[PDB]
Amino acid sequence: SRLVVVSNRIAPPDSAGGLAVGILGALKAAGGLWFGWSGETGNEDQPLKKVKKGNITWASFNLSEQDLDEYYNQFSNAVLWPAFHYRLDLVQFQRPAWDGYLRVNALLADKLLPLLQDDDIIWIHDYHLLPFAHELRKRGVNNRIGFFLHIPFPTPEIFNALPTYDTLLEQLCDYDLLGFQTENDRLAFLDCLSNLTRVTTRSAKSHTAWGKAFRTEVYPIGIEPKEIAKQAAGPLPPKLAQLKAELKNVQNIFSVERLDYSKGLPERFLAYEALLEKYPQHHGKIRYTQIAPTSRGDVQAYQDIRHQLENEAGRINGKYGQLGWTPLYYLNQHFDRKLLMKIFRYSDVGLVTPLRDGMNLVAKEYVAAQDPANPGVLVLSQFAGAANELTSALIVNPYDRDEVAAALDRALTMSLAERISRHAEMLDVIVKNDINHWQECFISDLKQIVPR
Amino acid sequence: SRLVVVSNRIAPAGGLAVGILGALKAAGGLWFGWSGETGNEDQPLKKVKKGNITWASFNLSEQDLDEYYNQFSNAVLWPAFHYRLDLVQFQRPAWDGYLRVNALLADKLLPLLQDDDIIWIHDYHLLPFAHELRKRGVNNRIGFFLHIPFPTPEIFNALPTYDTLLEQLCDYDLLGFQTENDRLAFLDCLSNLTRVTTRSAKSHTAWGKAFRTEVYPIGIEPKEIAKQAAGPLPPKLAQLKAELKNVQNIFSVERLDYSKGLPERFLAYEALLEKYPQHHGKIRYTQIAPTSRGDVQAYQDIRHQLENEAGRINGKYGQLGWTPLYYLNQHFDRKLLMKIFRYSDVGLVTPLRDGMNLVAKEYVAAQDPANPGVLVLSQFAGAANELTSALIVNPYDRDEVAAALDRALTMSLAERISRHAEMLDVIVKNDINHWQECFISDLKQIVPR
Amino acid sequence: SRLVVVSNRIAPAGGLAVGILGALKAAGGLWFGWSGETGNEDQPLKKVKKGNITWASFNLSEQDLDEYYNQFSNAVLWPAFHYRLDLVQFQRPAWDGYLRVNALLADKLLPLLQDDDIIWIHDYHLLPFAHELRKRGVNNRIGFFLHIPFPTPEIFNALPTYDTLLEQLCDYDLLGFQTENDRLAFLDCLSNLTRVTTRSAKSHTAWGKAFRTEVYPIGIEPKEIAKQAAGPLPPKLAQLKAELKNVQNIFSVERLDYSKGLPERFLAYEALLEKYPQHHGKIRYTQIAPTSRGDVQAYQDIRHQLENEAGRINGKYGQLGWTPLYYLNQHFDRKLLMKIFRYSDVGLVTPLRDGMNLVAKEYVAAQDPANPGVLVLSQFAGAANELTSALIVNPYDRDEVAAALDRALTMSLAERISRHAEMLDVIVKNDINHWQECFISDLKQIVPR
Amino acid sequence: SRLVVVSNRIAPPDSAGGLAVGILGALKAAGGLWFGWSGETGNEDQPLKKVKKGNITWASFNLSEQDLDEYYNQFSNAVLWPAFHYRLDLVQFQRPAWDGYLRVNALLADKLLPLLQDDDIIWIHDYHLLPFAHELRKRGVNNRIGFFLHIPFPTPEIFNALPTYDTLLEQLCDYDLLGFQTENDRLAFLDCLSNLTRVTTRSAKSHTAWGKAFRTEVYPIGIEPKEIAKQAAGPLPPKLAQLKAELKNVQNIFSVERLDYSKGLPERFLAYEALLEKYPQHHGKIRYTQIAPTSRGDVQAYQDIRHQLENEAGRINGKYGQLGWTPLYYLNQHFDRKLLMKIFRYSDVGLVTPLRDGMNLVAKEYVAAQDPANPGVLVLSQFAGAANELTSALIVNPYDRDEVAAALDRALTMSLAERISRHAEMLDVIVKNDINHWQECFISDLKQIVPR
Ligand SMILES: O=c1ccn([C@@H]2O[C@H](COP(=O)(O)OP(=O)(O)O[C@H]3O[C@H](CO)[C@@H](O)[C@H](O)[C@H]3O)[C@@H](O)[C@H]2O)c(=O)[nH]1
Ligand SMILES: O=c1ccn([C@@H]2O[C@H](COP(=O)(O)OP(=O)(O)O[C@H]3O[C@H](CO)[C@@H](O)[C@H](O)[C@H]3O)[C@@H](O)[C@H]2O)c(=O)[nH]1
Repeated sequence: SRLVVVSNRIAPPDSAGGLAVGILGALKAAGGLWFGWSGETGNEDQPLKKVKKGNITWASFNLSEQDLDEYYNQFSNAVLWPAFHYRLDLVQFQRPAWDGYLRVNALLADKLLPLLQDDDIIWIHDYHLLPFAHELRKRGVNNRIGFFLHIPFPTPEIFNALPTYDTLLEQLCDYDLLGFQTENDRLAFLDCLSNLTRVTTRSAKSHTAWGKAFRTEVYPIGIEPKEIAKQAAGPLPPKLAQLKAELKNVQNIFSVERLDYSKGLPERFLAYEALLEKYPQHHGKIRYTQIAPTSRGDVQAYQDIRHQLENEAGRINGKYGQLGWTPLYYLNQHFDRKLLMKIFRYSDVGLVTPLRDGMNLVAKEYVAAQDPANPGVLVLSQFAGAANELTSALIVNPYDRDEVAAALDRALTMSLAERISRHAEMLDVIVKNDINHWQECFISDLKQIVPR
Repeated sequence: SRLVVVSNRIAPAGGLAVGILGALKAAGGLWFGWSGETGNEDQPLKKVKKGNITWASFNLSEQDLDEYYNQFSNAVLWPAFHYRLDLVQFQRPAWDGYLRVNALLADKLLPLLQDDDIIWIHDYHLLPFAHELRKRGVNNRIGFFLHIPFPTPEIFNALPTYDTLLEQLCDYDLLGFQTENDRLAFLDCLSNLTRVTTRSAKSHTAWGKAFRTEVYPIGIEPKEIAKQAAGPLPPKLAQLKAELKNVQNIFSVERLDYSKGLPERFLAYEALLEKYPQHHGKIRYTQIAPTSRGDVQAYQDIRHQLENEAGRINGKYGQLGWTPLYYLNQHFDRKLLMKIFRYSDVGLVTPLRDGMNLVAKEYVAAQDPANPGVLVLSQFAGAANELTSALIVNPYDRDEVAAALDRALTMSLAERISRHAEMLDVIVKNDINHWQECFISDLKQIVPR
Repeated sequence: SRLVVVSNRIAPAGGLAVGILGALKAAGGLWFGWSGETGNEDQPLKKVKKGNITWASFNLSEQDLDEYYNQFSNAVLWPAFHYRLDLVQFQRPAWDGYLRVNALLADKLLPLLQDDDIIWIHDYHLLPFAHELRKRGVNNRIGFFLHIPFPTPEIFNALPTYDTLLEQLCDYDLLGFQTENDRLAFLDCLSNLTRVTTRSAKSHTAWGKAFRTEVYPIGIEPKEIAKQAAGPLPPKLAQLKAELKNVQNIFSVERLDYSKGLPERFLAYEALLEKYPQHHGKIRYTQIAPTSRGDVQAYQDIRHQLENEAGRINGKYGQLGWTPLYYLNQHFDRKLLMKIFRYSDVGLVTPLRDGMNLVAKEYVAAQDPANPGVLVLSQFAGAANELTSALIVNPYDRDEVAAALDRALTMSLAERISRHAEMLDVIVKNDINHWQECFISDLKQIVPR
Repeated sequence: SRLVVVSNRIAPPDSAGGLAVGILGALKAAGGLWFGWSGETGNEDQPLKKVKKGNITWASFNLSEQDLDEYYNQFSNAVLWPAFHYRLDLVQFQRPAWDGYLRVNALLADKLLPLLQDDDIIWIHDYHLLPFAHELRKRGVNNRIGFFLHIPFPTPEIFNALPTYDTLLEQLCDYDLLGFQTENDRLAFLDCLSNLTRVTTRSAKSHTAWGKAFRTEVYPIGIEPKEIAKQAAGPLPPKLAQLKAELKNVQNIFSVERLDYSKGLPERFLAYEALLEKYPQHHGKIRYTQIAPTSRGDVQAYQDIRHQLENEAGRINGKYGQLGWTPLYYLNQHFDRKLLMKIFRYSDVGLVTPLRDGMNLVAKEYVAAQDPANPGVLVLSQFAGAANELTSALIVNPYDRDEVAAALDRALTMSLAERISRHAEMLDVIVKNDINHWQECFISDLKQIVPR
């Protein structure tokens, strides 16, 4: 019956993101509890902050500065994030970080225990909480527990470099259900596990390792098509309505993401440079806007990527700019999601070219936001999880800047008929694998496990 | 009475060049000067004749270039004279090459010289030139003009070879500077080393060598600036004149070098954006700066920093439909730049140190006197001694620069008119023609040794 | 039954070269290979003959060099194959040039080929070489040996041209790798693209093309290493042998490249100094690393960082009479390096990724078996599959590396002996002679198409 | 009668530096009070911390983090220090910094007032307290107040770039007595004042500006020769005694200072490089040791110079180093002054080549520390204040690295007879202008002013 969801952050009643709509859909159906970090530092030793509306309860706690630094800044974001995105060169393994990561998981488990009921189903989200099922088991919780990894799971040759990889695998197997964005992530997890210990598998997705039974499954996260199309078709704020009108004979190429090195933003700028260099006929007639709010700015590698991006914006505009034409608009700013939907609708090209992305919701949002009668074009990296389902996109390899540039040109000149075709085929896939479908499949699978 | 001018680079228009040509057109004579590469190391000089002027040019070796021009002149003299001892990179092989090429240049000029010539030498690459001429017996009236600042003793005396440089400069009969403070700095430097006697106004003796000093602040040709500024824009440029009906333009153009204080400028615009949010969406700062002298130690670390700062500032303050800062690392025709000046509401000229800065004067000569923009000018620019009606600022105080910018953007037509008319009267009175004529007339008056 | 070897750079000694020479001395034949500059772009190949071996070399254009060797091979293939996709810099002009030069090289070799030849191609610059040979009708047995790692699909498939590279590699009759995991990675890459059939042990079909794969971990010549190591030091070098009676020496030598994890190494020594203060004044870490391939994008940003880190670490932990870290950016003779190995108490070989790493094997072959040092070896070095008795570490865990270092410095003679004797037996059994003979014998067994 | 001294830091009874011995000499003679910052951040609102031994009292206060940042880190060390050392390119003028600088001076004056007596003579030290006389006057203190500037005072063309230069001059004239290290500093101050306002001068050193009367004077700070020679002749700690013996056929070149950009440390390393390059006969037979403890490490320009120095040490040793010979020993470490005296005595060459230095006590310490019967050689920059009196040093221009290298070679090979001559002439100058002489002259001059 009751659903408990915990994740690193939680969204209480009063700007609803992609994951939030999914969690809330699940919680609204079952009723239950959403538990996680308040996003605040300091004053940890105040009671849990609780809200209750109808059937759902929201609960949060603060974290100390040390715990945040070792758990979130260091281990999560400077070890697991770079490794799981195939950047060994960036991980900063240190023992205190690893100890902090275990400490906060144990802390969270301790806070959570009194709030649990015997029949609860428990859903844990993301790489911050890899050890969490294990911490629950050692505290006597026998409940069904599922995990969803929102990011890629790396192959053995990368995963096995983590000094702590073996402990991570052992603890992952304390979940009854492990969910991944793509088939390759699930396979990679099983591949790392099989390299470490004997695994017994039945029908691809049911396993035993060290005598522990667990299932695996793929649930590619999605969007709410009806909500996005509503938001997207709504009027722009007055100042932005004015701008849309002023851009009548300007084609807009648009990108938005957190400012992360996984997103390949410099490589993208270089591709835009390549478009400007080799297709001069677009000069003065196109614009590329990149919205990239700072993310995890306490972490050196994130400051580094931001500085690199600032330089490239200045260099490209410095070289291809004219007195009355700025080629590249770079905004280190966060935009409301409801507004982004409107901006996607008026953008001729959506450019989503990450080097590695668990899924990438921006790509699904962009084509849901389109006017089906006059849709823009998605240019999508083959390394985004989304590329598995959005095969009608212009799929590209961001390591070949000339290919990305060619695809940008192709997108800018595509006929109405072909834009519609490609759009309708993508939209059909994302309407058939909804965010509702995504949470319903996960919860249905979780309810099926016979608890220990 | 022939005039022989020599200067670094030549021209078979510009600003200094109109002054040299004007001086040559009056007297008749010869312009003698260098031209980069090599094209041909061991070749006869280029003797090309118009009517009164005879034009002669010559090459160089890549070894001479590096020690002479790329090293001593531009890695010791230029940074030191602009108050940056931290940027001097003295090596004796380069001092030696500096003297070598001066002596070479002197060797090629000697044959082309006539007894009754008056001779006029330009700028810091040729501080030693009159000494090398004296060593060859030439007794002619020779004058020097220094285009950059002359530093105070506490800076100049750090130069390992300051005392030679000082002995050599006193072989000129006349030494011209852009400001009184440059003239005084030189005299103070010379006074710290040796006894100098001033028996009458601006007339000196040191080590028994007689010489004069004087101030000739280089000027502009106001008519031609106004003519060029007034002309029709290229089509694509008149597409953003009435597109920015409600957007005011702050404008700067210069060479990339450490003396111009470009990052400091970006910081000042940031401070304007930060503390005066009224202006968002309604102003723009455009900076043009073509790369220069990235050959030795490459000041090009400043290009990189400007790229970063444009990206940073735009990323913070920009909007989907508004880019606060336009940074262009591109070459623009002089003619077009004159038109941009005219259509820009604010001229931002804030070097950290500048001999004169002709851009400040061009900006106000290019203005429509009926509806002129405002000049914001650094007090460390030599032009600030005369352009007293400019908004004068200390670039080390970015908030003062921002407040000036705010003041310039809100200034009434009446005040914009009287400030501009005031500056303009000054530039018309001391034009490039007046400048050259004053220097020549003074040089002519000297009795040769 | 002739052997034709081709490899990048040649030699009219080393390690691979003794293997190629040994294989050529047995069969007789020809070594065919490149040599940098140009010296002469359009010149006949260099046909120099000993007795059984005939040696042929040729030049190249600076455009071919940059796209072929400086770009695709070393800016795409090398970083990708060492698990650094973030360092790949793919441009199609360089892919094209990569194919161009392979085809050129194939054109010059064709005439020098004989019907009954066996052919042996070395390393990643020539992945396409057997395809270009097939296009010219040569049906000979051709084998390939890859000296560097072959990456897993998740890395390899990122290469814009991975599928061509895969089709081309299957034109070799035999493909040799340094480890089982490289062999498996290749097969997994090929399996992701197309159906491959393995009807019998290590024998495959793909697109109807038959080929074999196998593991030949490159080895050393143990006798000559021991001989060179045992010889008398140059005087000045035997001045610090018994000056450091009470000071133990940790020693590493390699090329500067990102795969070697040099800054990570310095960090590990710091962690040793930080957490084991017993060792202060009593140990030293010496790193030799000559600069390499600073031509394109210049990994030389690592030189700079090592300079910084040596200065930082010594500045923190040094004393008036003790320098913890000796970093030398200098070339040392092979002979001398063998002697340094022998007199060093700890051999530190901790690359982030390495095909094999011959230094690990040299270090233990050079040891006095009566009083040998300890090898600390990265698990990411191909040599770690065989040198199981080494102290095996994860360089991503600097404290584990430090603890290994501490363990190596305190290790009893008895344990130092059995670990070394164990590693040494392995290197003697699989020596450079065994390696070449195994590859040749397998290549000979194939029935030509 | 009673002397009050205030300075940014104070030295209570229980390692006595150069300035401290001078202050304490003065205080011991008059009796009185030494007042200043404790060096501690936080908990400002605890009572003044007071000690009393015989006739002297020591008093200190803590400063808040904000006050420290704006007063000490920002205005003092990132504006006044770079400007007064001719580095306009490094000053970081911002209004809040300037306001903080005034605030802390006012704060110090407020703390100090109740502790004053009508007949006190008051001695203020250094650029942190330029406004301090002024703050005292506005609080009704008529006492004789003297100031000593320990660093250079820059010419008008540099001074006048400080946005706040005019206020600084006005406030300086509230002192009855202003003391400088050299005649050029005093002249430079008067030059800046004369450029701003009409100054009336009698007999060079007695002035009026804005109707305010004040005197100027030069007091070049010095050393305690008898104490230094005692310390220097004492036995080395056992481990260092061992090292001295092991270096019998090695010539030592030695330098020590705070790691400051005023000291020209990179330029010095470059000169050592030049010695190694052009005089190879010293290879394996000399060593250069540079001790350079971090100073003001919170300030970006100080982190920058430290990083530059680390790189150059690694590069030089990387290039000229041998398996059993390290050319350059760099220690980012602070050494006790009593020990340094011993190290100076066993060093063949003292290398003191700052780009700009008010005086530089290390240079005077080095020759006081020498065995007069076998003295080492001082190589001294012409830009140290000390060069005015130590004319028998090998005087050099650090902007000419080949000249410094030549002087190093000359020093390394100098005959006993010439070493003795040069040493004895320097020692005579520093024994005749003692630290005792320095404080006695200052106090004698201060007692002479007729208080307002
Ligand atoms: O200014 C901004 C920037 C982004 N977004 C929204 O933020 C979300 C970004 O999600 P996504 O594009 O998926 O990227 P990620 O931030 O990286 O989040 C991680 O989690 C998502 C959920 O599983 C996966 O799709 C990703 O691959 C995973 O890296 C989208 O809904 C955006 O519309 C905003 O609302 N405002
Ligand atoms: O590890 C160290 C480093 C230095 N010192 C001592 O610190 C003092 C340094 O004083 P100085 O050589 O004069 O340099 P500064 O630190 O710069 O101090 C400033 O104040 C001194 C007193 O007026 C003037 O000589 C300087 O020119 C001025 O810049 C000397 O007594 C050194 O022996 C130590 O005891 N241990």
